[PDB]
Amino acid sequence: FRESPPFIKGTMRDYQIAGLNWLISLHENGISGILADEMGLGKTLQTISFLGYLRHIQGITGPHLVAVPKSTLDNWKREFEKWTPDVNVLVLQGAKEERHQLINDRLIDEDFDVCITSYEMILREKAHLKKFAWEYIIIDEAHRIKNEESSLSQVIRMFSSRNRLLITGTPLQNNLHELWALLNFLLPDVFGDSDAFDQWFRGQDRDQDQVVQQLHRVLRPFLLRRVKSDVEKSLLPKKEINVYIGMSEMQVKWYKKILEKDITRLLNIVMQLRKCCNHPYLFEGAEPGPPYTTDEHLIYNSGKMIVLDKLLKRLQSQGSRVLIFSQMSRLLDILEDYCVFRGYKYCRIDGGTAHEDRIAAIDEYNRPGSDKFIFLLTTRAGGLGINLTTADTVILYDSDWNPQADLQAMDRAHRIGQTKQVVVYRFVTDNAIEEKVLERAAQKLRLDQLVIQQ
Amino acid sequence: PHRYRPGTVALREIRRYQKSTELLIRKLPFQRLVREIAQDFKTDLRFQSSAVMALQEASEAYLVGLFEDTNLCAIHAKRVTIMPKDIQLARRIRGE
Amino acid sequence: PHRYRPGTVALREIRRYQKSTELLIRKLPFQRLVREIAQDFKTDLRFQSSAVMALQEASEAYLVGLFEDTNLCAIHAKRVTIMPKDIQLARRIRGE
Amino acid sequence: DNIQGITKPAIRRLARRGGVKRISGLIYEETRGVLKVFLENVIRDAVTYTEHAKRKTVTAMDVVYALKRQGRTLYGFGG
Amino acid sequence: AKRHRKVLRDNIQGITKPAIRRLARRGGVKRISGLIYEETRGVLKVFLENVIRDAVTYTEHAKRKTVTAMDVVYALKRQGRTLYGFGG
Amino acid sequence: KSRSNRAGLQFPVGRIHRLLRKGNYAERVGAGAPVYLAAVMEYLAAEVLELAGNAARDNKKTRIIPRHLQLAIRNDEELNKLLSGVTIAQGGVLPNIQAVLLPKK
Amino acid sequence: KSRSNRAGLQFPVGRIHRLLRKGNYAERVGAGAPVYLAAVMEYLAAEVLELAGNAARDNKKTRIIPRHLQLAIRNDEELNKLLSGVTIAQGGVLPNIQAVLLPK
Amino acid sequence: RKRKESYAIYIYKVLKQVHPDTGISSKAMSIMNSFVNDIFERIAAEASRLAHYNKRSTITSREIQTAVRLLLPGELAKHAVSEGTKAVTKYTSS
Amino acid sequence: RKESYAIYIYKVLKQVHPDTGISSKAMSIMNSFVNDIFERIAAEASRLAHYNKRSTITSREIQTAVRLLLPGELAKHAVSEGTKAVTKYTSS
DNA sequence: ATCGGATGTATATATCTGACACGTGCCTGGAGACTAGGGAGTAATCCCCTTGGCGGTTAAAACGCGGGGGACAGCGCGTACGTGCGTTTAAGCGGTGCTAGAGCTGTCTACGACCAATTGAGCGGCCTCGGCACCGGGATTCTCGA
DNA sequence: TCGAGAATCCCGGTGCCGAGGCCGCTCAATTGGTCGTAGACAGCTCTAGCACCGCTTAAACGCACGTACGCGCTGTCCCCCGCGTTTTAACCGCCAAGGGGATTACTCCCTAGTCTCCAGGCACGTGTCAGATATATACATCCGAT
Repeated sequence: FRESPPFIKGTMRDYQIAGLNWLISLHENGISGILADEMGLGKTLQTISFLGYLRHIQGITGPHLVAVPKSTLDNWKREFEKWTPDVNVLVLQGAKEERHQLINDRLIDEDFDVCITSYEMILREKAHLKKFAWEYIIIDEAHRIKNEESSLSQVIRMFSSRNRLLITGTPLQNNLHELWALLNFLLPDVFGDSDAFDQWFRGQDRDQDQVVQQLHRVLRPFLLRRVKSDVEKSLLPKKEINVYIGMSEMQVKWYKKILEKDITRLLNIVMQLRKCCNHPYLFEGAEPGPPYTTDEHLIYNSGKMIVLDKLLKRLQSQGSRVLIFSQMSRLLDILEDYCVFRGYKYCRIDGGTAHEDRIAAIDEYNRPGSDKFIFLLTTRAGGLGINLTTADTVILYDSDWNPQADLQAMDRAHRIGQTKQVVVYRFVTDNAIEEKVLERAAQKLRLDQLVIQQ
Repeated sequence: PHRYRPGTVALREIRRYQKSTELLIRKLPFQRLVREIAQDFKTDLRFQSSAVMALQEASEAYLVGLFEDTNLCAIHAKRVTIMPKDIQLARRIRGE
Repeated sequence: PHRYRPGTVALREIRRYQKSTELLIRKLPFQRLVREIAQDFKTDLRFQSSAVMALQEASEAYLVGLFEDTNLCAIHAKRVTIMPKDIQLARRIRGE
Repeated sequence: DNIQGITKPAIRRLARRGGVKRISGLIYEETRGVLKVFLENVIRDAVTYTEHAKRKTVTAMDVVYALKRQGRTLYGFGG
Repeated sequence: AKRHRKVLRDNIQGITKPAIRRLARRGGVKRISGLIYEETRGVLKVFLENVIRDAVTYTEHAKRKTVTAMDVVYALKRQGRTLYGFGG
Repeated sequence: KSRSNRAGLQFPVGRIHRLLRKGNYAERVGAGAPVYLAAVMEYLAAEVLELAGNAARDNKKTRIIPRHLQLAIRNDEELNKLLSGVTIAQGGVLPNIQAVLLPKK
Repeated sequence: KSRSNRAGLQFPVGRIHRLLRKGNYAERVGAGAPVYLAAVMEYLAAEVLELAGNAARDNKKTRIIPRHLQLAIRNDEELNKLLSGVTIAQGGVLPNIQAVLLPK
Repeated sequence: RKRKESYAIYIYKVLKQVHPDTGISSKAMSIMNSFVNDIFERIAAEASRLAHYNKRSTITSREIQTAVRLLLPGELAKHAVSEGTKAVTKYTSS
Repeated sequence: RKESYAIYIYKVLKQVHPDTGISSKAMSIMNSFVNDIFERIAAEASRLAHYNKRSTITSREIQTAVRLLLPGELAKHAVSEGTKAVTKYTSS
């Protein structure tokens, strides 16, 4: 079946024609195999050919639930409307006084096929979605369910179905528990083999190539992971360098005197080994003045900022646009008073940036000859999926605490249509907590690169 | 343009807040009022989350025990309004 | 025909009865008030004569402790006269 | 009977120590009604101690022991 | 100007104007004045200065750093305001 | 034959006579003394639960929840003086509108 | 070599160590627990007398009579809270007249 | 582990003797847990302050019968004496 | 016959005052005051040592029970008057 | 503002009386030297909270508002408490009998403390299935108006 | 004085998770038997309490008065309620760390038991002087007056 059926017009692409006949194999024997891919390869179009393909061929045409994030909820009602207009869609939104029209007169009358929903709408329709024998329930961006003490693990196992499908973009943490915890949801005949092949996974295998690379023939009908450089064969740059630097006397003495104070000031790594290590005077106890007038020797103090104290005379003239990811928006109020005070045209985003305020800045940040080059991101909201493709240089600050995040935060560089050279820096000092953290990021990444290798 | 007289909804809160025993004052800001005041007495304290409720179940039974004895001095002055002339009389006889 | 105004000798008892600590209420009739009330509880009782004083030193420190807290509800009503509208408020907040 | 014991002036010279200025007339039936009550939560706990110690003589330590209980501790007699 | 957490609010204002109405509505009062909402926010802070001080003193005594509800009830017992409903 | 069902009680006696000696309340505890205590323990817990059995049938419910005890103690007069300075967790309060805050007619 | 005088105090420790064993406070009392209690009781007992002693001459007498102890607990911001339930035999009260009963 | 020894059954046996078709919620179990203690640790610490007056040591069934007429105000002292002594003369004579 | 404190308080007076005599009934108050403070510290000391399931009154179970009872800037004084005596009763 | 009382404090011999003191046994503290039971002090294993970031929902909180019912000074007014003076009237003290009972003395049992066997009453788990919490929906009624 | 009209009550449904039953368990109550002793009842002493009776004068009572405050009624401003309107701040869920609170289980040491002195504290003997009555000294103080 290596064409598309005539309710899906428009010539679904060749890397997804091979994503359907290979997906027929998952329909047959019941395995709800995970389908992961790189961002932008149209995982939507591999799912509308799973809720309309059943109609003429398999003959079901029943209730189907799809759980997607709310930031992509605007996309899905359009994509069924693009390709297959015959279908029923039913999106969910509103307060009490405007939602229940879509629960009194649309759902319980069975007047729906595709019930596109939000994650918060599952927990407040946990009665009104139980009333259906669901057929194929697909959750996209499938990494919320890594925690089994959730209230989505212990909710979406309640109402049942024949088979399913999951879509993520990521195989998870190399402490291995988050692989099985989704597999305890893929098939309920896997938890009887998860901790029963438990000697067959835990040992750090010297024979990867003779156990782990031959473990896949059992597990290859469970997963997929693909790469954009085999669909364009032109996306050249992938570059990542970093330095090894050191602080100064206001947070070197206090690097090694607050341990006298401790061995508040509790949770020493967050409280006293990220604040007093990355960017300085986050307690207002390392102040020169109650006038606090912004000046040098208040950006000379940091080990990190003293690179930026010399970077943004180099970085301005090379021609880039600098995307700075960071943690901890309290710290961005220091970085925003590095470019207001020193005349660098800036923009910003955080978790408090409401959604129309977000895109109203991004569009002017994507004017072709614009002014404001520096855009303050944050790694936790810098993984949604948002159009930032007009920059070419990214400087993370800290350690990627969960190591896919800043490897997902590089997807604000190599999204579709980026023929520029991409340079991505990183800051890690010496003797700090963060090399062990970046050792912990070294170990959590040389074993799922393995999965891409194997 | 319907509207009750002033002196009406003030009764339909009394006969509703004297039946339901929900926690009145807000449970998350009352948590971080207790954690602040203890830091004048000893830094670096942790509370049991079923112990910060024990202040919320007891401080309300002190203020309601104050406002059920404040109003008896307000009505004694033959007005129907409490004032800090009444609170500073109510705490005088018991607990100054 | 000399006479002070009303509002004068009532002050020259206050500044004299707040200095001398003599026993105010009469010591022989207060003796036979205590001996009567105990006879509802047990007949044929004898008191130590330095124990009937222990009621007289303690009941006065309850009434003076009542009238120094009665007047704060009298002045609160913006008059300068106590009434049983005030005693029945004073005993309400502490000890009904 | 014997409630003529504490008189009208013997309440007046109490109320001067309490710092009031003009006594009404309705008080003289209320004050005897609140002095007869306080001798029925001390004497009732003085008879109970004296009956317990198997004595028919109410002593100066029982009344201080009774007044210790309800938060009116009396010094100057013993403890 | 933007670096600071400075120009924001306190935590003693954490109990607000309606949460002192709905306390007083339980108390059976009809019309609150407008002056009260600073007087009551004071006398609540004094009462928590005379319970937590008798709560940390027990918690330092066992050399724990965990103020349990047993410690809070045992503070409220001595000053005549015995709380039930938390074991003991 | 136990001791806690030898006098016909329903509280324990052997648990109480343990706690009158490890609670350091005296040096010598009489043998017939905690048996007299384990009736006054129960008569004060068969008085509250008697009046709590006139709140569930006064609010059309079956269980006893701590709003019932607050209505049980306060409408009484004799258990109110024993429990005068005594609170109850989530007990609320007795409903009482004072007799001058009414409307005009 | 007596026990109080080795502790540098005035109150007895040979008596307090008997009044902790025989009052059924606990089974075992510490070695130093009737020294540290014979000192906490020293300071408070000295505090009432000296603060009675400065006001032992407002009436220019030289015997403390029970009016003066009453003007030594009720004339203090902190010792009054320790004894705001108690009375004293023949203590009286302070001389005060409220601010509306006065002549004006 | 951690037996901790509440009164969770004995109260519930009293409920099956005065309203034998009701039930008690497990939150109100913890209140009546801490209402029999507040009678226990108020009578037992009353007889301790009463045997110490007369200078004896033996808490008998008369240093409790005196220590009940002090706490229980009115019409509970006139029953719990005659209810308690019912469960003493029925004790020793069997 | 009895026993009381009518010889020790007369010494503590004759430190802080050389000449002010003290009468009979005013010794009876100060007699029945340091029997109140003794039976308010220890009764709080005992119940504190029983909350923790121990058996021993010590100077760590008094010092905590003096910080509760003493209102404010008296426990700041009286701790400095107690621990001055332990460092002599032990160090001699 | 000034002159007639009515309140209060400086004072001297001049006494009673209680606080400060001296001389005696006896009763408890303390020196002593063992002896054990409490608890210090580590040492594994597990479970709840804290730091500072992201996502969304959604009833409350916050801000306007005109409006209306209470607070609050005036002013009349009228009994009702204070003040003071001849008249009774019970407290107070002062002896003086007269004996009940508080506190003790002195035997000697009746009764708790404690022991090791004893062996069920009461203890945390486990599964379950009525009570009550909730959401529509329509009857009942409570306070605004004519 | 009775119709519009919302709030509140009262029915019916659903469905969910706490409360009760039931099992296995283990260890604190329960007997029987020693052995010491505090309190129980008898027995004597003296002490403090009750009831008298007679005398002397502070102190209470009932008498006038007469002004001064408490309550009633007023207009008169103005301060908080009741309801529609913006945005915010609780409230869930989640994330990724690691650590401070609780049985085992071991083996020092500081508190109590016993026997034997002895010096410190304690009532009771004389035996003194610091308050307090007093009574005459001058001496500082709010209303009938202008």
